Amino acid sequence: SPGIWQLDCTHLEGKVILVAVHVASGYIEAEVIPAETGQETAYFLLKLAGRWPVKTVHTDNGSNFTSTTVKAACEWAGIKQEFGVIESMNKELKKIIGQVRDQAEHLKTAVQMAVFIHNKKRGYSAGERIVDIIATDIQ
Amino acid sequence: SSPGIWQLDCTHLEGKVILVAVHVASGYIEAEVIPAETGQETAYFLLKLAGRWPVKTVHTDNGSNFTSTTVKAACEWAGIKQEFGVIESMNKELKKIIGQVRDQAEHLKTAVQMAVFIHNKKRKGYSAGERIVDIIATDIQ
Ligand SMILES: Cc1nc2cc(-c3ccccc3)nn2c(-c2cc(F)c3c(c2C)CCCO3)c1[C@H](OC(C)(C)C)C(=O)O
Ligand SMILES: Cc1nc2cc(-c3ccccc3)nn2c(-c2cc(F)c3c(c2C)CCCO3)c1[C@H](OC(C)(C)C)C(=O)O
Repeated sequence: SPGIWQLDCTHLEGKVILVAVHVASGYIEAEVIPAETGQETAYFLLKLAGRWPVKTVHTDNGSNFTSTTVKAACEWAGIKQEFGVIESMNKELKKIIGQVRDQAEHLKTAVQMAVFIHNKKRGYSAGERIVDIIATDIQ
Repeated sequence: SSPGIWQLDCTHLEGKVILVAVHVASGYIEAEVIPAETGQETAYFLLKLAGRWPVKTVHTDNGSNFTSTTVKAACEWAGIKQEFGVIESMNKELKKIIGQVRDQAEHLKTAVQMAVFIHNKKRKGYSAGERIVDIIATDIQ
């Protein structure tokens, strides 16, 4: 479905990366966060929901995802949460980060470079698929 | 007019800087509260924007944070064309929504993200969020 996203956290260089994947397209949004907290997760979801049509979010049962702050943000945004593709995206994003890591001072820059590379990679790219999927659902 | 052209600007609110990006053809907005009006903050914002949407051209004023070599270098890496000098009212509308929802959040960054959500979902046939994907899908063909 065009409104389904998978979310998870991944670790790199003793830092936390919050990753969102649009399941149907492979399009990703990622951010380096100071810690895996409900406040960081809620803020990320609120940004994501204002940018794309977010209908359902699939996560695991980690405390940052089951947090009442997150539940309340989803209730405000009209998002359905479901607990218990993102497994491989973690590896691919980590591969691209490793490839460009020495081109940036900060890990957050390397992460945003990796998101750009991933989403533009073409014969459609993930960035083209997501808008094609969503535009057809609007008819 | 084109699906890859964005207008960027800085606004101030409560002693903080808000960087606002408007997709000119749709009225779609992306905004973030930044700790300081610097080339580094502006470059980082553009890098995130360019990885999320097709960004071909960025129109800004001649502010030092936009004329910065860090921003010029980030645009060069991303293949973005920079151009300097109704979207003047976008800062006013965003500030209007921010003011309406301000007491519903502790942090200004939250109120800004609530305002972006409200603005992009607003129908009064199509919303800005629908128009951006429709304009970009049309040009993909
Ligand atoms: C700290 C820092 N200083 C500087 C300085 C100059 C720079 C480069 C050429 C001429 C003049 C200045 N660029 N530049 C960058 C910079 C900015 C980008 F947008 C970017 C890239 C990088 C390396 C790589 C390609 C993708 O885009 C940074 C990065 O940090 C932030 C993103 C700012 C938080 C960093 O992590 O190194
Ligand atoms: C600090 C803070 N604490 C809390 C606590 C609870 C909360 C709400 C209901 C039950 C249990 C806890 N929510 N909540 C929020 C919160 C989170 C949202 F995603 C959000 C909204 C807000 C108010 C409003 C509607 C839009 O979505 C925040 C906000 O801060 C961050 C975004 C986290 C950085 C804030 O600035 O107030």
